[PDB]
Amino acid sequence: IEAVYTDIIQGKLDQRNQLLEVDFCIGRDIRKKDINNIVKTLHEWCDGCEAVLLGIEQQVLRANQY
Amino acid sequence: HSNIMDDPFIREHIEELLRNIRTQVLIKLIKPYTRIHIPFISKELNIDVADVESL
Amino acid sequence: SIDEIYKYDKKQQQEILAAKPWTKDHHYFKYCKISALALLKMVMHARSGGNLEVMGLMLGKVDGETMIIMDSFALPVEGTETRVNAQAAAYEYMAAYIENAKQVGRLENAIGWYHSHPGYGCWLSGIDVSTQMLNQQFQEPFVAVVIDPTRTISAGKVNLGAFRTYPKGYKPPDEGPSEYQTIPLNKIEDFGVHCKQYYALEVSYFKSSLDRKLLELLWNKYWVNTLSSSSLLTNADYTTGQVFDLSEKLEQSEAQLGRGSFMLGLETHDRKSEDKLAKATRDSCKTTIEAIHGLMSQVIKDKLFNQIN
Amino acid sequence: KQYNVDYKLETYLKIARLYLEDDDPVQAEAYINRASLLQNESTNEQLQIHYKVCYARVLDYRRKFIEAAQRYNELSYKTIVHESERLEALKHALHCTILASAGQQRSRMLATLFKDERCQQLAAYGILEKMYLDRIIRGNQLQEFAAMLMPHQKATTADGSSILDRAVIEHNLLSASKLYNNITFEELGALLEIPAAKAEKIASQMITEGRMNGFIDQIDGIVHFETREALPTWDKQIQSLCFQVNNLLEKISQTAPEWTAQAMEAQMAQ
Ligand SMILES: [Zn+2]
Repeated sequence: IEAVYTDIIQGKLDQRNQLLEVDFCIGRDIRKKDINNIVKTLHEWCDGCEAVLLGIEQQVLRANQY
Repeated sequence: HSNIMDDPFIREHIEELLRNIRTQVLIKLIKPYTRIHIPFISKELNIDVADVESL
Repeated sequence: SIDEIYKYDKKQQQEILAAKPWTKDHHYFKYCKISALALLKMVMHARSGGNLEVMGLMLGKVDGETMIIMDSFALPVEGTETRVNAQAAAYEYMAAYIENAKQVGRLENAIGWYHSHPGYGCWLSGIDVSTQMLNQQFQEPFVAVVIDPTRTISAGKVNLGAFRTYPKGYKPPDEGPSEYQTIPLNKIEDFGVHCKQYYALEVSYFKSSLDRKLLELLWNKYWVNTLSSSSLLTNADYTTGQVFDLSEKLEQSEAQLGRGSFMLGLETHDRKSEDKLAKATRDSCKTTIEAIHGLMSQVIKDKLFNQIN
Repeated sequence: KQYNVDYKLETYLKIARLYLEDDDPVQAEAYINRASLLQNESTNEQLQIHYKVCYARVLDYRRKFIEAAQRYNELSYKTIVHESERLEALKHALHCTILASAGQQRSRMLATLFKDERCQQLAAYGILEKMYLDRIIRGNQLQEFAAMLMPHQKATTADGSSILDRAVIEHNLLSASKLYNNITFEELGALLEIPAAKAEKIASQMITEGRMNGFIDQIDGIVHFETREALPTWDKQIQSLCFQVNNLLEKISQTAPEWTAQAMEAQMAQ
């Protein structure tokens, strides 16, 4: 509760299930080695977006054929 | 009681009045939530458990 | 050719107006094609300031059994029609607009009139029936379009009802759409009295250029955010009402079909009962495809955002 | 004698003010009633301001801390009232809002009071900042507020476990509803530093009044404060994610205009 009230993390607590549901949280520092992971994560997101874009185009072509 | 149930008619109707007020208090108590034990209601109403079950 | 409908052939229109095929059949005109421009302008006029009872003229042409509306415009109404009819300085304005259009290009003449019904449904009242009957006397054809600005919010979409009257004394041979509409207590009386004195045209929108333009603009500025949950259809009042209305329509169809089996040789019943079955099926199909499109946008986005990588 | 409305208004106002320090509500309530009855007849603006101040004082005194806060806030944005008197009225509004029953109306009043800079001037500025910005309340802020209120508690004392502590528990349960999806009796009581029976009773009272949403199960001892199914939680998270994307993109463009030039060069090259 101290961390949440200082506007660090936003979320909800489930005591019956003993779970901490965090809707939003701040990030950490990135200077030396996490950049490669970020680039890999960004590349995966870019590839995934392109795959969905190609998939939408294929469905549009299929709809035109129908 | 010397001026509340002293009248035989009010003496007859006091049971119904108590039943009605207990019903109202019970309904008000059980409105906000669900799945409540009976002995707690009996202690809150200051009556027997069987009366709570009947009500 | 998407833009073929925009070509105006004056001689062809004169030929059709000289032929007058509508005199040979009172059900001659069956379809009403409305431009995206005219739809938008009429809905925008109808909405005006919340729920205002307004009216205007429609410019367009005829093509076989189809009436085509290309444009629309309004008339001056000093003191909210303080005189008879919503016209006041109408003739002058109309003529000026016509000549101005003929110069700048618009060569389409009067094809009908439109007016709004704020929150009472798309139908023709006794006044509107008499108006469209007089509009069938002068200006031979003419069509009465009715809009609902308040039902564009309530129902969510709402169609622009297009109607044509029957001549005095003439009976619809069997025409019975059995279409249910919610009409206020102070309006349902008049509605039921003059409902059979006219018929509804099939309203359709040619996929032109004006329509897709608006679709792009909205989904590129305001509806660019395709989140908003994914289903406002979840609120089960519009679908459930359509589902319940569909149930009632087919239940009445079965009741008529069951009674129609004892009568051998009633051709009118057959056509009308099958017409009801067809209309009810389309309403279910349109509702079905709307929900399917709702989940399709849901699935693609939800799958992407959650577990893309 | 047919006394003019101003004289009757002044007399009833004086009686009402006298009764506030003699501590006798019944008759002063009736006198405020009659002063309001003849109030919409008078003319003097300063007399009307004095009447409104006295009426807000009466509302603060009886139990109407929320209505007193509303009246004091309405009177705070005035001109003829002395700046010192305006600040005092705003301080009374703030203290009433803090002491008010913690609900939607109190939340709206707290949000409204988080705008005045003379609110920031006051010593309770931090207090309502904590209230509105959402936090849990300990027992150390009690002393200063209690001292400020009326060298004890506002209105005429409290003795209802202190109205200060009633409001503290109410706002603590509100903050719990903000975070805790559900909570057990013992842990909730430990959080509120009260016995579990007191915690469950106060939670049930808040739910009955509509100031805290949820339901209580007595078998397992678990009070399910809030459960937003699965769609509203997911939609807000995506919306927050997209908003943070937009905030980032604006920050790079503003703080690093060279990136915007680089972005234009990159998009033109490809
Ligand atoms: Zn009408």
